[PDB]
This record gives sequence, structure tokens and C-alpha cells, in this order.
Amino acid sequence: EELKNHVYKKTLQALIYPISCTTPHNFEVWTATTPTYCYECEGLLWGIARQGMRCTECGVKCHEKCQDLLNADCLQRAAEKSSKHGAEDRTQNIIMVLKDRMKIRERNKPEIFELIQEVFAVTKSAHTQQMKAVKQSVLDGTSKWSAKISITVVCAQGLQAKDKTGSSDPYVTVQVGKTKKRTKTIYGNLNPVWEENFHFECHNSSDRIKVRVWDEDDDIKSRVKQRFKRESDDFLGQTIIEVRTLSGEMDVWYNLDKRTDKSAVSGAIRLHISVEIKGEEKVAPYHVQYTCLHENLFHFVTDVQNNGVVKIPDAKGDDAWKVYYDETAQEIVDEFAMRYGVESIYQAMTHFACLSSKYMCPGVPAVMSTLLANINAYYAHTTASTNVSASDRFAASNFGKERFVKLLDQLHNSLRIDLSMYRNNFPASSPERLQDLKSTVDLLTSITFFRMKVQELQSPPRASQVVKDCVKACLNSTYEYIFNNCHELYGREYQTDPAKKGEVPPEEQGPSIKNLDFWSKLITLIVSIIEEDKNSYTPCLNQFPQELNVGKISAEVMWSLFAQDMKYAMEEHDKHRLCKSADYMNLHFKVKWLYNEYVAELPTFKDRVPEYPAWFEPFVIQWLDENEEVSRDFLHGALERDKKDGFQQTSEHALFSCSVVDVFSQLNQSFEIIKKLECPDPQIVGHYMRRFAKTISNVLLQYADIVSKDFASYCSKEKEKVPCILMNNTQQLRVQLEKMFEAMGGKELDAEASGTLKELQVKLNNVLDELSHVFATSFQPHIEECVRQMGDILSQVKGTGNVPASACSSVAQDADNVLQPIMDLLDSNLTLFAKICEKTVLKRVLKELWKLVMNTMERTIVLPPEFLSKLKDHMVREEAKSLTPKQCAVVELALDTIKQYFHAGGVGLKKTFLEKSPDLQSLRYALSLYTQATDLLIKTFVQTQSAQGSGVEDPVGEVSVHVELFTHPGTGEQKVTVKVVAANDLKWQTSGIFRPFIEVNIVGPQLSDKKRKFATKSKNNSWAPKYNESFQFSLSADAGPECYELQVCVKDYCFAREDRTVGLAVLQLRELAQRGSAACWLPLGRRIHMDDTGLTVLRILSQRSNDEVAKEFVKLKSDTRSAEEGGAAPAP
Repeated sequence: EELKNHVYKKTLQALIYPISCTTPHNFEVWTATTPTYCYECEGLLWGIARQGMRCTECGVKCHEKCQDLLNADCLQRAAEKSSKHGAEDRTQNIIMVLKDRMKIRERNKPEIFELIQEVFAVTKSAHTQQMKAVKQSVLDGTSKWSAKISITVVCAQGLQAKDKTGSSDPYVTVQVGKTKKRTKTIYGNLNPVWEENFHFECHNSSDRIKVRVWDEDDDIKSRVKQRFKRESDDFLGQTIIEVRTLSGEMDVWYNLDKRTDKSAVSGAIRLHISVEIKGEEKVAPYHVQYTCLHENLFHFVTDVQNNGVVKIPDAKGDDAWKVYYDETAQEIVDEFAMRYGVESIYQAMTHFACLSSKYMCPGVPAVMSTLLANINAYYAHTTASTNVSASDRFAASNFGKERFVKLLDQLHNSLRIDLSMYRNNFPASSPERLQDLKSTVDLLTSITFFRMKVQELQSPPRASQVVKDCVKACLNSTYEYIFNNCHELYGREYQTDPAKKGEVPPEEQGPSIKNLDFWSKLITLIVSIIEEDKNSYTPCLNQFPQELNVGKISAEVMWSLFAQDMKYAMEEHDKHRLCKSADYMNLHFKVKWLYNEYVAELPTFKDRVPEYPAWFEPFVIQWLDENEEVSRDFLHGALERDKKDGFQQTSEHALFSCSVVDVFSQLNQSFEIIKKLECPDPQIVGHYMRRFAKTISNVLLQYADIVSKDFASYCSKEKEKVPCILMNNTQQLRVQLEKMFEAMGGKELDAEASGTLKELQVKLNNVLDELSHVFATSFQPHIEECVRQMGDILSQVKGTGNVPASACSSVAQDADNVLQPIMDLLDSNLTLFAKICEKTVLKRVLKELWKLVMNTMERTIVLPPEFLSKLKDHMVREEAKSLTPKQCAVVELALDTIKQYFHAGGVGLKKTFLEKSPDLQSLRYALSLYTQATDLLIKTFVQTQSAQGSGVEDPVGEVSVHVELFTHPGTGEQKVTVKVVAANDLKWQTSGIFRPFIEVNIVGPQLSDKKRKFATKSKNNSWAPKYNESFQFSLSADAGPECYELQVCVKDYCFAREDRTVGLAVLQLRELAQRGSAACWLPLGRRIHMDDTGLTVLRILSQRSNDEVAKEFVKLKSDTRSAEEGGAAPAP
């Protein structure tokens, strides 16, 4: 209150006579060339020694030291000069100028005085009466030196003695003008203290105070003296003082002087002296008075006039920072800051303190950015010519540095706060609040700059980081709020059903387990925000463009927070599977899109393989599962529809049936659903491919199986189209599987998906072999039948250099006759199969058939039932009427015809495979036996009949031979010394005298020229007869001993009658080749055992029925004991 009313009064006084009424003294230096007296002090001006100043405008003559002590303006001092030259009336005139100035001022600017009244809340009547007071303080006070004076006589020291006591009873009189007063008396003292005050009136600075000290005589002498002298109280001394030496308040001691005829004087008097030319010395330092004025005015303007709205001033330039108000108010504070000097920066800091209480009002952040840029520029640069620091010049602020620092920090914090929710506090929908926002960051740069420049702080908070925190803050508050309120937000902001805009359950404003829609909704929220940040805020907040892309900070913050939440969601869905596979696939495309839009290009995530595919992968696998099972049900349907269609070929040249196509179509539709994800994690891809390669393997083996199962039922000799088509299906699987494997990225494929499909292809191959076999096999009975007929037809042909012209019928006619049962079957079927089998299929079929055929002929014709089943039977010791040249031909031509048929010009089998067919080469080889030489055949017999020695069926006795294989010392041939030691167990109890002897024979090749037989002497009546007789066979030199065997035979001697065979044993000379010599018991058989090659050779040697070696061989091997004299039957 005190300061407010003091400042009200001093503002009224300051502006009733505004200092802008005043005029300046144009002084010339002027020589007082005669003794002259100064119009201020009345002091001597004289010569050059004491020159004066003569004004022209005020005219006024004074000391130099007085030309400024001439206090009043050049109007008033022109008046006072005019009174001191002669015209006093000019003084009353300029008193009337002072009146008229104040009347005009009031009448012309009444709004100044009214505003001071309203700002200081004074009434109009009381304002009129305080205005009478400040009018009077310049209008009674228009020209006054009407001093009240208040003289405290304090004390004296060293006074003269005069007393009745012998000391003195000093009192004092004081006089000013005619008026006279006294102290009471100090008694008996020469150093008295009174401290006694006298008020006086003076009307002239050239008056004197008179002060006089008196010894108080109250005695008969003083009662007498009172009749003759005025001063009845013996005078102790005086001082006399000019009123112009006085001012304000004083406390001074003065030495004392004489006056009266009674005077004896010494010492001094102390006087306190007040002089009430003194006025408002009670100044709050005019700073503070101006502040009070300014705060009152500011609240009055903003709050009272403008209802708290900050009216931005009637301001001019950047120096709006110095024009705080409209004219009236501006002139108020300026006439105050002029009359009372208050510096422009102090005025400004006061205004910035005011504004900070309102900083949120529109445009105020631009004004405060301005005002602070200036208060900064002031302390940082204005008078930075002073070597004092900005922070210290700012300390020397009469405002108080600290008060200002606090104020900035509070404000800055309040800005940081508002920025931390920039979106909510400065919505993009208000460009005005986007501009206040922009001007706020301009203010915050201006504060950071003040801290850096005026406070001289070295690392103040960097304006970009300060704001980046606030943005991150505002973004995280946004994210929390969206993740918790997704439905309310997506609801109101976009939702594709108006019934879904409201407070949907929290399990749907955060994550649902039932649906993916919260997440599609959250995706759109995220997009929208990043857009607003990119689009409204990144431009609004461009001050740190390099540091502060609001759109990027948005995309990063929001995705990060999202991706966490989404990953957990996908894991949660995976436990429950309430949404369909498909829904997660749709969500995957949305998420894939979203990342690949906003996120992938932020450096942080450009740096990485996207992790999101790991979220969807189980749902893709679920889909692959649903898919495989559907595909396997489909597979069975397709196979069964095709089966119902009897497995027709898709066309007569599209050799597989339609199910193959359907399946590959399905598998491709399926694969493409996978492929359409393009998962950027190739191991998750690898997993899908492993999963699917299994699907494929399973489906295709299940096909190949369902085929392989039905296959044999179709192999019957009339549905033949169908097994062809099924093998073509199988092969077509392999073929399209190679394609699909390539489509899955071929050799680039996951090694285990690849492992699977390689395994699969190998199994499908092995299936196709077994089908080709099973197929070729169903014709086998027909083949065997036909081949037996061809064998029957061939048996009419014989060795036709030895037969008539119906069987010496040409090699061709015989071959044709022979061939005919098969050529019928062949031509039809191979043509049909060549038309309707895929070449892979056909080749396998044909190999199987070829083998089968070859083997069938080799058996059924070349080692035929029409030969050996006679010779080794009770039937004919066959020739097959000689398998000469002719039936070697016929067959070789038929084989060739067949080989051309199976070859089918390369449409069938390769002439290489056929020529190098073991089936053929064996067949050819058996054919070669038939034409061979007798000794080669006999060699083949002894070498193959190795078993002729190990085991005899029912022995008739045994022979002890000691045999020596001398590689002969006389010739280098092989000779065989057979020492016939004895026989034993001879089953020969004959009716005549028994006379046993032992024959020994040799068997092997090249024995036509050599003694094949020896015999011992006889022994009478003896069934274990000894001989000790030595024979010497010769072998060939060229054939080794393993080409030979002894054939021992005991016999009964009957001269003039006939000798009789008692038994037979074979000793292989292959043993004696090793043993060198051998004592051995040879069990005598009744016959000698053979194998099929003994018998094949014996069938070919029996054809040599005229060759004496082949006769004697066929005879000596068909040689047997008569059962007489010794019991049971032989065995084969």
C-alpha cells in the first residue's frame, strides 16, 4: 500500500507538470567587466577573475558554478532573470504558464490522470483532491522558497564564564527574520547540552539565522539592566548563518562571536538545523517506484481493461521491448522514467516479469522471445564495451539478476512442460497454436541463448535435446494412450461401423484373443500419428531441422512400442487359434506392408532382417497343415474321380491321367499362397519349405502308393492302356516334381526340404521300376505260352543240311513260322505301348519284357523242353534231330527280328543294351554249345562233373587204388601209375566160381589215340581180392589233370564165356594234381551221377552219334553195373 500510494502521488506530480513542459538555458560565457551579483547565489562575479554565464533565452546572469544551480527551466529562469533585470510581472506570467501548462495537460490528456486514478484504483473525487494536492505541489510550489526551519540548539563547548555561580548559566536565543525564541538554561556549565528545537519561517534564501548565547542572570542587576539593555543575561557569544548555506537537515558546530558592550566570548555552539525546502526525499529508489507503477499498470491493462488478455502494446520496432503500453500508459511510465531517470533495461525486465504471469496468451511467446532477445542483447552486447562480464553487468542490474534468473527458469520449465505434451497443448488443428508453438521454441532458443550469453553458462541444456525429450514424452504419452484406448480412438477416428466408436471392452482397447481387429486398428492409429508428426509438427518445429525430424522420431518410437506388443499378441493367439489361419495371413500382409512402409527405412531397422515373420510363422504352419490335409483329401478325391474315369490318358499324347494335373495344380495353388508371403527371414522360409516338402512327399507318395496298389489289378492283358497311363502318371509326377522343386527355388532350396524332395524322387523312381516289372510280368504267361509254341514250331526245323526242303525251308520262312506266335503279340502291344507310354516308362517296361522274353526263349527254346526233357528221361537220347547250323540260324534271325522289334528303330531299347544283353549273350552262348567240338564238350563235362567222386548212391563194394600222377620223366606228359591194390565188400556172390579182376579206365578230352582201359589178372573165389598190379595211363600233354578222371570198374572173369561188371567208381585227377599220389578207397556205384551241364553236353555229344569218341564217351558215362549177384537199384 505505502509504495503504491507514494507512487500514485509521484506519478500524478510527475505528469501534471510533465518534465516535457521544460526549456533549456542557452548560456554564453560572459565577463562581469564590472562587479556583479549572481542571480542564483547573489555572490560576486568580477572581471576575468570571476566570470559568469549569461543565458540568452533565460537572459540569466550567474556564476559558472551557479548556471546549473539556477534550478528552474529556461521559461522560469527567463522569468526570474526578467525580475532581476526589472520586470517582476514576468514571474507571475510564468506561474500562469505553469498553471496553463497543467490546465492544458489535464484538458488535453485527462486520460493520463484518469488512468493513474484507475490503475491506483483511487476515486474521481479523491483523485480531484490529491490532484489539488499535486497541482498545489507545483502551483502553490510554482516558485517557492518559503522554508520552514527547525533549529535544534544542541550544545556548546569552551564558553566564557560570566555567572553568579562563577561558571555560566548558558541559554541561547535563536532569531530568523524579526522572530525570536530561546532555549531553557543549562546552569553552572561552560560545555552545556540543550538539544532544544525552535521552528521558524523564512521566505528568502538571502536571510540570516542569528544564534546568541546568554548567561541567565536573574538578580537585582539584571532587573536594573532590563531598563537600559534588551539582553539582560550576560552574553556568551553568537553565530550568524546565511539561509542559502542551509538545506534539508544539518548538524554543525560554529565558533562564537561578540555583540554587546558587555561581550567577553570564547568557544563554539552545535546547532542541528532542519530546512523544509525538503520534499519527497522518501523516494523508494526510483527503480522500485517505477516497478510499482509498472506492475499496477500491467495488471490494470491486462486484467482490468483486457480481462486477463494481454493486449500487445501500441509498440514500435523490436523496441516493442521498450514500448510496454499504449501512448497514455507509455507516457505515464516514460515521464516517470524520465523525471526519475529509470533505465530502459530495468523497465524491460519489469515488463518481462509481468508478461511471464500470462505467457500462454496468443502471440506472447513471440513478444517474450523478442523481449528476451533484447534483454539478452542488452546485457550480452549493449555496454559490453565495459570489460565487465555479461553475467556481472547483469548482476549490476538494479532489477536484481537473481530475480530475473528465477523468472527465466520458471518460464523455461513452464515451456518444457507445455512442450512435453506439445500435441495436446498446441494441436495441429490450430495453426495459431502451431505458431505460438513455433514462437515458444524461438523463445526457448532465446532463453538457452540468455543462459549461454548473459548467465555465461558453458553447457546449458541444448534446445534441440530439451525439445526431443518433450517430443519423446508426448509420443510415449500418445503410445500409452493409444495402446490402452485403441478402440475409443480407432472408434472415433475411423471405425468402419458407428456402433464400434464407443468404449468397447478393455480386452478390445488393448489386445483381443478372439480377433485381429484391434491390431488392424492399432496399425491405422500408428499411421495417422506418424503422418500428423511428419506433416504438421516437423514443419512447425523446424528450428533444429538436422536434429528434429518429428515424423521420424514418431515412426521409431511408435513402431518400437508396437512391435513388442504385437509379438506377444501373436504368441498369445498361437495358444488359442480363435481367428482362422487366413486372418493371421491377412494381418501378416498388413504388417508386412506397415513395416516395409514406415519402419524398414529408419536406419535402426534398415540395419536388420525383420523379426515380425517369426510372429506369423506358426499361423503359416497351421495354414500349411490345413492345406496339406485338404490336399490329401483332395488327392484321394482326384485319384478316385480319375479312377471313376477308368484312368483315361489326359489325351492320347498327354499320356498320364488328369489327377496328376489336378494335384500339381493344387500343389501350385498351395505353394503360391506360401510364396506370396515372401518372408524376409529365410530360415522361417526354410521351415515352411521343410514343412511343405513333407506335404509334397506325403501327398505324392500317397498318390504313387494309391497307384501302385491299384496297378496290378490294371495289369491284366486288356486294360493295358491303364497300367501304361499309371506309369506315365508316376513319371509325370517325377517330371512335374522336378518343376515344382525348381519353383520352390530348386538348388537354392533349404537343404532338408531338398533332402526330402530328393528322397521322394528316388522312391518315386523305385516305385516306377516295380510297376514296370509288375506290368511286364502280367504278360509273362502269354510270353511263355507263345515261346513254347515257337519252340514247338522250331522242333519241325532240324539240322536241315540233313533234312528235306519243307524244313530246309529258308532260314527266313522257318524263322517267320517260329516267330509268328510272338510277333502278333509284340507288334500290337509294342505299337500300342509306343503310342501310349512315356519313354522312361516304356524303356523300363521293355527291359523287363526283354529280359523276360530272352530268358523265356533261352529256357523254352535253346535249352528247350524239346531237347533235355527227352535225353535225361526214358524218352529219346536226343539229337533234337541235330541242332546244327540251321536251327542256330532261324533262331539267330528270329532273335534279330525280335531285337529289331524291341529296338523299334530306337523308340524301344538301345541296340547297345540289346547286344550287350546278358539275356541275349547267354542265349548266344547256349547256342554255341550245340555246334562245339567233341573234346571241348568232353572237357566241359569233366570240369563241370566235379561231383563225380564225392558221394555214390548205394555202393556195391570199394576199390583200394594207389595212384601216382607222374608228370612223366621220359616225356613231360602226364602219366597215371594206377596200382590196383585190392577190392573190398564186392556184392557179387555168383553161381559159377567167382574170378574177380579190376578194369581201370581214364576219361577226359584227347583220349581217341590213348589206351583208355587196363585190367588185372583174376583171383579165384575172393570178394576182397588183392592184386598189387600197376597200370600206366597217358593223359594229354595240353589238358591238365583236372580235365581228367579215372573210372574204375571191377569185373568177374569167365574164359570161353563172358566177363561181367561188378561196379564202377570215379576218381577225379584234379585231386591227384594236388596230392601227387593217392591211396584211396573208391566206393563202387552201380551208375555215375550228373548235372544239367553234364546233361547239356551229353545231349550235344549224343548229337555226335557217329563220332567214335562221342559214342564211347556217351557210352562210358551211360555205363552201369548189372544188378545180378548183388541186390538193389541205382539212383540218379
